[PDB]
Amino acid sequence: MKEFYLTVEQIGDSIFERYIDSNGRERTREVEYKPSLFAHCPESQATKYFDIYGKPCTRKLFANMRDASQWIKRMEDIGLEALGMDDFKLAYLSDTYNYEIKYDHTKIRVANFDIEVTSPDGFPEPSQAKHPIDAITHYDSIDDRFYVFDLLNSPYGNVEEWSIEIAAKLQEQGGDEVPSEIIDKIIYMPFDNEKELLMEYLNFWQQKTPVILTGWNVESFAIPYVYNRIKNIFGESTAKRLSPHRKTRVKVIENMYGSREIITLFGISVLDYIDLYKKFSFTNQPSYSLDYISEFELNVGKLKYDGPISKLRESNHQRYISYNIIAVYRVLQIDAKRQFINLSLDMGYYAKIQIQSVFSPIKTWDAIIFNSLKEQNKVIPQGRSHPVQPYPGAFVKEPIPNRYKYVMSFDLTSAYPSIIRQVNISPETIAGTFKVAPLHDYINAVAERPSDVYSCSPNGMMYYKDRDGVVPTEITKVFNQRKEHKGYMLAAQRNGEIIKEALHNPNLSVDEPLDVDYRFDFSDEIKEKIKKLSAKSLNEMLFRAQRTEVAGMTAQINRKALINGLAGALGNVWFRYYDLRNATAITTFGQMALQWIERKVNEYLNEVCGTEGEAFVLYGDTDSIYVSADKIIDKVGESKFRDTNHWVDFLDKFARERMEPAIDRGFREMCEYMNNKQHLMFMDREAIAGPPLGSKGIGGFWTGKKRYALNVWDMEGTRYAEPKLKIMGLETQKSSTPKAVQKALKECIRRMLQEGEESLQEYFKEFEKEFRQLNYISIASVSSANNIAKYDVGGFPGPKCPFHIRGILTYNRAIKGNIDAPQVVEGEKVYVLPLREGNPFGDKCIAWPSGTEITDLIKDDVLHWMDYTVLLEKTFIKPLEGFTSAAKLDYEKKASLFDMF
DNA sequence: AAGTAAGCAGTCCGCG
DNA sequence: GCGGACTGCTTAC
Ligand SMILES: Nc1nc2c(ncn2[C@H]2C[C@H](O)[C@@H](COP(=O)(O)OP(=O)(O)OP(=O)(O)O)O2)c(=O)[nH]1
Ligand SMILES: [Ca+2]
Ligand SMILES: [Ca+2]
Ligand SMILES: [Ca+2]
Ligand SMILES: [Ca+2]
Ligand SMILES: [Ca+2]
Repeated sequence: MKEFYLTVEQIGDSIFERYIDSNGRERTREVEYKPSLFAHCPESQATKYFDIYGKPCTRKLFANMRDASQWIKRMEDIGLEALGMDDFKLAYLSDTYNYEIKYDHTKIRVANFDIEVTSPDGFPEPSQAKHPIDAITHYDSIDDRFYVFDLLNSPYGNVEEWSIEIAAKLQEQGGDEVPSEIIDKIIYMPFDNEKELLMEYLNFWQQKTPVILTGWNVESFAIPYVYNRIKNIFGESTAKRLSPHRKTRVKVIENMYGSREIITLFGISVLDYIDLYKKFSFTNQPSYSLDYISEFELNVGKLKYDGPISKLRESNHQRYISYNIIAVYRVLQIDAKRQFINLSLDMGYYAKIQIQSVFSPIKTWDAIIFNSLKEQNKVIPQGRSHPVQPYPGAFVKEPIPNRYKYVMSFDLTSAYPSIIRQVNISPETIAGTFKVAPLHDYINAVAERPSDVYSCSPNGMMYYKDRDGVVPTEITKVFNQRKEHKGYMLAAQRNGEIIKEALHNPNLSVDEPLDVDYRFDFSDEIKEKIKKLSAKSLNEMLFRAQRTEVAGMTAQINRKALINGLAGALGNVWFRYYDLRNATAITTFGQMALQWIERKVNEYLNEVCGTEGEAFVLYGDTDSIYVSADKIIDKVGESKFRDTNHWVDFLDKFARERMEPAIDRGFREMCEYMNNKQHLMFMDREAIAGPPLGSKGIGGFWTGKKRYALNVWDMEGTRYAEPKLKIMGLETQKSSTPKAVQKALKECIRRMLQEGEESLQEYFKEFEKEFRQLNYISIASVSSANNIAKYDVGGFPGPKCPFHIRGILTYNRAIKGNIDAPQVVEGEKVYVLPLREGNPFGDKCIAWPSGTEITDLIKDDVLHWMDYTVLLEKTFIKPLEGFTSAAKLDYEKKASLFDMF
């Protein structure tokens, strides 16, 4: 097999590499890598190396990496560009793997671990590590085993061994319900003392040294805790055995609020699953406890135990250990679904970076572009410092607030990356500038044509047309991968809808789910067998389809994020190819494109309706348009349609056969106007939206920019079994809005769009009457809590103190004295509730850590003093008033003449 | 980490 | 009470 790296490090003048050799074995080597860098040289000097602008360079081979780094410094002293890849490990990887890496994940040791630390005096700080580690569960992907290290004797209590027999039993048998499918995979090791446990853990670690190291909060908790505990007991040399090269750095993570310590383990790639989830999931959660996320992702119930965690080991060691094991398994289950480790490996190996570098789009693109240029013997420019400067972004149309009955939406496929490719925007393709007219003059095609030679953006920039830049070349490659996975995702989605339909008529039989590939549209034969399946088999198939869709979603949306990150990186001062001329060329072209096409669509539709000056485009944001289809439906007449699906078909056909070709003609003209390299503006239909045929539903409404709701029947070619709401920006979509309130607001919107005013009024009346019964957590607001200290003045709110910060201070006074009450963590999220006048907490609100029940000593008082009136007005009535006034609808029945009977 | 546009909650204080 | 200037937070792209 082809060799591939596992990890790479620079340690002084050596590269330390762990890799998989041609026989599939893991090896480690130390290489005295001699790096090269480059200087510009005279034209007369024959060379094969040129910079991205075609200027000749001479290669400088250094005796070692320190000599190279020192040369960079002196070149700065002289004031001359030191060219080439200054991150020597990236150059090493490029030299050593000069081919597209094919990796075999089965050979990569992925370790998932979690530790337990009993602490009677509050949160056990990892920098101090003053308490024994009393449990470690460490799952190894190569062994497929959960290794459990269990401390039986501690100053905080001596306990009996954990029983695998009890662990397996149902909770109704007094057991722990450790999943039957992992029971046989547990290797249990009890220990008489902590020193023995830790020495054995280190020997185990030496034998089975993680390449990828993950778990939940491992970077901020488990890793530094383990490192520091071993350090305290045994000394530094022993703690450094966590690194395969015995090298560690105590690194600081800091922005503007504070600072925390992480331990860099050289020769390991730490991918903390909480950080993976935050970067790759495209959710924003009210809480990031593993309990919370596991429930959301897997629909598993929280791990329930009596009493505080600080007393769980002594009261119920059995459950304490079982929950440690289950916690490790839950992360594996989340990854089986989301496939973020697979994603990281794919992207890391593609770019030829340390795998942990996938968290940095800048590093990722730097490596991609370097490898691409190196292929042509081209030499990358030196990174420079730039002052941060603001620059313009997208255009967003101001909508008229209203209901909108029939709506069709369109938007550009991968807008910013397509603009880069179309215009040929790249550091080395800049050809010059032209005299810019106001943007509206381009939008209306009255400005002079910018260039008869070069490809232009309306910001004044011109680009070469003879050859693609490296940015367009490399962005195209990742775009094509994105396109492939999105195809699989959408096929799985369509397949899901087929199954949902068949579930209306399940057969009474005993049968099996079909063995199919959900990434491909079901054939006619498959569809026929589906119509004969039992509900049990159909539900299992639906589960499998939806898992396939999620896998496709992960693969596609993160590749989209990477390519959109390249467009953004051009406006990031840390990027090697930072250039506000290019960043603004993209965004300004985007503004033109949207407004140009708005004009064209209006012109087209006014022509097919025989009107003049009518605005068919009601809204647009960045690269999208929303077209009112009322007049199209009305031209045939509502009564001519058999059912909802009939007019949906008709609008789909109209969009595809009339609108899209007209859109395409408009964009081809724009391409010629800007003299662009290649027409790549592909604005395809997104949504077909409207009320159910014959109903009083309003179909949709806008309240303002980035705030709307549509009742959708078809989304990018997926025809839903049941209509689905597309809601953007409204409170139903915000993590800050109480859970029960999102739900209730969503139902109000459903009723408005699908059923109408009377239905809305009926629901509102019920919600208002019943809502006081809702669980306090379900009606609490949520906020991030930054800068708690700044606004704290002797335990009381300082000037300008934000409402949620006020609530935290209230909480802090109420739990003062307690070492054991949960502390609010700076930068984490809190639940927030308003408090009625004259409450014993002495302020108008209280906040506590999100994802948790408020501590028992104050819980009863919070419940008693919760201000339900304020909560309802602020989170429910105020937003609902906004939705209904925009939609010209009343949520409460107004008096009428009929009342007099 | 370090793409911009833009919405709403809340504080502070003016607005005769 | 609403509105602007402002901070804070959170979305839509
Ligand atoms: N830097 C950055 N830019 C973004 C992000 N989301 C959207 N944009 C910019 C770049 C996009 O091309 C543009 C249009 O946004 P869309 O959400 O419609 O995405 P795009 O058109 O790229 O992909 P699509 O094919 O519509 O799924 O807005 C983001 O998360 N980061
Ligand atoms: Ca735990
Ligand atoms: Ca788009
Ligand atoms: Ca599309
Ligand atoms: Ca059937
Ligand atoms: Ca869009």
